[PDB]
Amino acid sequence: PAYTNSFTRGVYYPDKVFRSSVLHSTQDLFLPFFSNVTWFHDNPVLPFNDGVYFASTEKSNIIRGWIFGTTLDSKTQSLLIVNNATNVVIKVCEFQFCNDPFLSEFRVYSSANNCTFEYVSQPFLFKNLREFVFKNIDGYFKIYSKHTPINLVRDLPQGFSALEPLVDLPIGINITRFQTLLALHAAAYYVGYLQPRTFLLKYNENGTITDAVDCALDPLSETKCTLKSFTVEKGIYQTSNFRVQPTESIVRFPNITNLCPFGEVFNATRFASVYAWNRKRISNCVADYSVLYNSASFSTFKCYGVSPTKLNDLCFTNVYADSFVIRGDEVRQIAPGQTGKIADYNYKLPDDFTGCVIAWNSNNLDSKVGGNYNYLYRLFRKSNLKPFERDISTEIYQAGSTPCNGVEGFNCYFPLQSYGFQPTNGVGYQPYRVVVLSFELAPATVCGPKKSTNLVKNKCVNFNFNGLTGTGVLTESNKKFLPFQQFGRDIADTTDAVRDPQTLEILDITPCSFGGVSVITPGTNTSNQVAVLYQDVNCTEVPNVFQTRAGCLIGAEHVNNSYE
Amino acid sequence: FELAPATVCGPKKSTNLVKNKCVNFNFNGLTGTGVLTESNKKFLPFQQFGRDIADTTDAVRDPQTLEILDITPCSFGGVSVITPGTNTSNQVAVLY
Amino acid sequence: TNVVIKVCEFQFCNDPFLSEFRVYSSANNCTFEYVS
Amino acid sequence: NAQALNTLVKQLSSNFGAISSVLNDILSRLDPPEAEVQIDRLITGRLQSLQTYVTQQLIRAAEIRASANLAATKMSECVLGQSKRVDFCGKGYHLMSF
Amino acid sequence: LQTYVTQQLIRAAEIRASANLAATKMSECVLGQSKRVDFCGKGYHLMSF
Amino acid sequence: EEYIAVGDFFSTDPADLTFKKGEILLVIERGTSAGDGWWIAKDAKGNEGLVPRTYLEPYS
Ligand SMILES: *[C@@H]1O[C@H](CO)[C@@H](O)[C@H](O)[C@H]1NC(C)=O
Ligand SMILES: *[C@@H]1O[C@H](CO)[C@@H](O)[C@H](O)[C@H]1NC(C)=O
Ligand SMILES: *[C@@H]1O[C@H](CO)[C@@H](O)[C@H](O)[C@H]1NC(C)=O
Ligand SMILES: *[C@@H]1O[C@H](CO)[C@@H](O)[C@H](O)[C@H]1NC(C)=O
Ligand SMILES: *[C@@H]1O[C@H](CO)[C@@H](O)[C@H](O)[C@H]1NC(C)=O
Ligand SMILES: *[C@@H]1O[C@H](CO)[C@@H](O)[C@H](O)[C@H]1NC(C)=O
Ligand SMILES: *[C@@H]1O[C@H](CO)[C@@H](O)[C@H](O)[C@H]1NC(C)=O
Ligand SMILES: *[C@@H]1O[C@H](CO)[C@@H](O)[C@H](O)[C@H]1NC(C)=O
Ligand SMILES: *[C@@H]1O[C@H](CO)[C@@H](O)[C@H](O)[C@H]1NC(C)=O
Ligand SMILES: *[C@@H]1O[C@H](CO)[C@@H](O)[C@H](O)[C@H]1NC(C)=O
Ligand SMILES: *[C@@H]1O[C@H](CO)[C@@H](O)[C@H](O)[C@H]1NC(C)=O
Ligand SMILES: *[C@@H]1O[C@H](CO)[C@@H](O)[C@H](O)[C@H]1NC(C)=O
Repeated sequence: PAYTNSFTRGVYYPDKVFRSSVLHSTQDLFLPFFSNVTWFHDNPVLPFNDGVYFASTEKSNIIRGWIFGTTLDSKTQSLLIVNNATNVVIKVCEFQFCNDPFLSEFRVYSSANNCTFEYVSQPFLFKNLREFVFKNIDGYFKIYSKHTPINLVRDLPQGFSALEPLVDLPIGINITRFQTLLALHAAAYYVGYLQPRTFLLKYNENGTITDAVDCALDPLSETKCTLKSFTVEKGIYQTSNFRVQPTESIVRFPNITNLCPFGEVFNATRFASVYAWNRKRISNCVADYSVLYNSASFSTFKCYGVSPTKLNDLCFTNVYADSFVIRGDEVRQIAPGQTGKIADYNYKLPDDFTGCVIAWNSNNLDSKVGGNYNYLYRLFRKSNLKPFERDISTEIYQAGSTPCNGVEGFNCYFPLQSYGFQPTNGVGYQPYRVVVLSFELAPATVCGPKKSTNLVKNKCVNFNFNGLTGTGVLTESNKKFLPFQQFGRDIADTTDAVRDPQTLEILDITPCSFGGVSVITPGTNTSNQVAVLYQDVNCTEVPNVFQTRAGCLIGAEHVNNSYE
Repeated sequence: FELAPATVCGPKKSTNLVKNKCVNFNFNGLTGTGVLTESNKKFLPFQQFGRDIADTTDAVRDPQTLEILDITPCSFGGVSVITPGTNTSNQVAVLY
Repeated sequence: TNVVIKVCEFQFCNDPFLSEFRVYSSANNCTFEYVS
Repeated sequence: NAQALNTLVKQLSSNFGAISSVLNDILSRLDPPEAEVQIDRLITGRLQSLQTYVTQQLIRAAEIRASANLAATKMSECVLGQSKRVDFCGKGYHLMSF
Repeated sequence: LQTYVTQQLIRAAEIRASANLAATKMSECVLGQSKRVDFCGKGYHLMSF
Repeated sequence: EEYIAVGDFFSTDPADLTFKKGEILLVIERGTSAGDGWWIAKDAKGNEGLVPRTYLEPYS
């Protein structure tokens, strides 16, 4: 809103050092020359954004201070600065916000409770043009000022003005936004911003900054910083380099997800009991765990020693799966370090089990009228079961000392008993279909399907093929690859050709455009115009344009006539 | 006492100065070794020290006196020996 | 017609040969299986 | 000249005491607080390789300049005119050079 | 070792320059007469061995 | 009695907490009557939930 052009103002002494008749380049927060500056003539809140440049118009005294802080409310302490032409008050107290704060004076004072830091100082100072630069770095708040009587009050006068530091304050809290203060009894001021921009400063005999240039504004000023001079002679100078960044970052992988069915172990009609749990080997097949997360059917999908997110990018071999029937009430027994009846005599999970347990209700299929007496379990055992062991035996328990000779008695206690799963059983007694997956680390582990991002051509695009990755432009290739190659290296171990196995079509790979940018000038005093030269780059993506055998240059017109 | 930036401590030592002698100096923040002498250059009221080329400090304004002084490294270099030959003679002349 | 890869527990034979599949001494406790 | 550029490329593949010869792997599977340790031994090795190439390049540049000056001298005498000095341009009494 | 090779090259280069100069003196001042003045011995050079 | 988790466990169940290696937790009463082999412990945010008994080890 009502932007204005800051021609040259926005410079300050970067430090308290003295330099005489020497040009020094400093990297610090600065306001770029000819940068748009917000103008208000009206007093809304403005963000800080790591440095604020302020400039008040002449013939005015409405501005009397600024308020800095993070929230300017009762939550966080905020910095308050007020000047009454005779003293400056610096409060870091707990002050509330105001709809339209102003000054009759001292109206901005909302709340002074819980004052943390207190500081008081003396005031600093056709009429004077006030310029101020405010920054907060390393917990120190620095104040700069300079009054220059000038004309053309409507806009910012041209010329030069070096801002000097006055006060250092150790505030130490983060500041994100501020608010100017006006006295009601409309003034015009400009608000700028600073960023880590590099300038070159010129020091005279008296060590006063008389002029400066920006190192990223225009090619002419680009050369000055690297040459450490203001008057670059007639010639060609290389100032910096350039390249092209990746855009899409595609990835290609093998025709995939075709392998490894799990319905035969997850959705099979028949499952074994807990006393006869099966252990089928699962290896060298591509398992997709994502579909399990959104199944919306599991009830005890718990992972031990692994997280659902991190088991896809990395995976382990030895994917033995155990399937058995467990009643709802005793599902919790199946866990590492968990003991009980089923966990002790039927299926014991060893400690540090890097796997997950998946269970879901099976009322509609794993139940029948009159009781499903088809699933059995081991109720008694002489000794605790070793973890990951299946004990298929008809030996009966020995409660007392009298041996049992196969005839059941008062101390034989035939361990094998059949479960009862009626359709009307309670939720706790419902038979929940449960499977267990174990993972441990044989080489060549097999994981889930990859990204398969769609490709792109004739663009500097990052690529991460199977095992190999790089950044370069992808284009068609006339070369022929034998059926047992995935990529090719031109010379000196440099990949230049990769065949995407999905499409089965060899493609050339080349690094995208880069090199050193050069500036052509006829002399600082002779003229001002300059031309930018790019070396060995197809002149279609660099930014009068003329293409030459040494790349294309901008700022010159081709002439058929030949001169010296 | 607990740890806002810019902590403030006990008063500084502020010892006296010496001129025209290779002497270590430790001002408020900066320190070094060199000869201190009067200077003709004038500092603006907001500088503390000055450097000329390649980050070489040469002028320091002592806060205690508010006066500007020149700083130069004291004499050093290579010492050479002049001889006319071991057999020709024995006396030698030192060269600085 | 096919190639069978057994990493199973196979015993040694005095003169293994193939009528075929005569070399099959023991396939108990199969660890890894692969067919191509 | 070709091998001097060529030999530089292989230096990128040199480990220089690091577990990997590529920057991406170092930035991926190393803890950043200690990742720079492997980088530092790699930058020094790569910097050393570049130093040799430039220094070696300068040696040849001086040799070429000496050859160029000699070629210019032969241009000055044995092309632009007749070289009275003996055995300076072709064995025997010199007449001219093309 | 880096310094030794680099120093050796510098010495090798100037020796080669000296060798070329020596070869030049052979061509003019030995195989013939050097009309150019003060190139081989002070005074009007006749010949050399 | 502070307890340290030796590894990372994932929980789907709304009754349960998320912990990682090095996390500090406070032990609660041993009234394990809701389910066998289930322990309750507090987390950094204070939320309470059932966690595996073997997921924790006695500190020393
Ligand atoms: C500055 O603002 C004017 C008007 O809003 C606009 O035309 C111009 O493009 C802006 N320039 C920059 C560099 O923001
Ligand atoms: C003041 O604010 C601090 C913020 O940390 C708080 O600890 C303290 O209790 C407060 N005291 C009063 C009197 O509001
Ligand atoms: C400022 O922000 C940083 C960024 O994380 C934070 O660490 C610090 O605690 C913040 N300090 C204040 C006073 O807001
Ligand atoms: C330096 O200051 C002196 C007096 O303070 C003045 O006479 C002289 O003109 C000034 N020179 C420059 C280049 O500012
Ligand atoms: C099993 O069937 C359910 C219901 O159709 C389905 O959501 C799930 O993906 C299936 N799982 C497998 C491994 O077939
Ligand atoms: C696999 O090849 C078929 C054959 O045309 C193709 O339709 C399909 O898109 C390919 N799949 C992938 C993932 O590339
Ligand atoms: C620019 O400076 C050069 C160098 O002194 C001089 O030869 C030339 O005439 C000057 N041109 C103008 C327009 O001042
Ligand atoms: C630059 O690229 C365009 C295609 O974008 C091509 O037509 C043109 O021939 C290229 N120029 C050179 C010099 O290769
Ligand atoms: C210069 O040469 C180009 C190429 O032949 C031709 O098209 C053009 O008409 C000529 N004249 C000018 C003024 O460019
Ligand atoms: C310090 O300031 C006082 C102020 O009166 C002055 O008298 C004294 O001379 C000053 N110290 C020095 C070393 O000049
Ligand atoms: C010293 O030795 C040198 C070298 O042999 C010789 O020229 C000179 O005459 C000698 N002087 C005396 C006094 O022996
Ligand atoms: C099969 O061999 C493994 C080898 O570790 C052994 O642990 C297991 O008990 C064996 N099982 C049978 C039935 O032979």
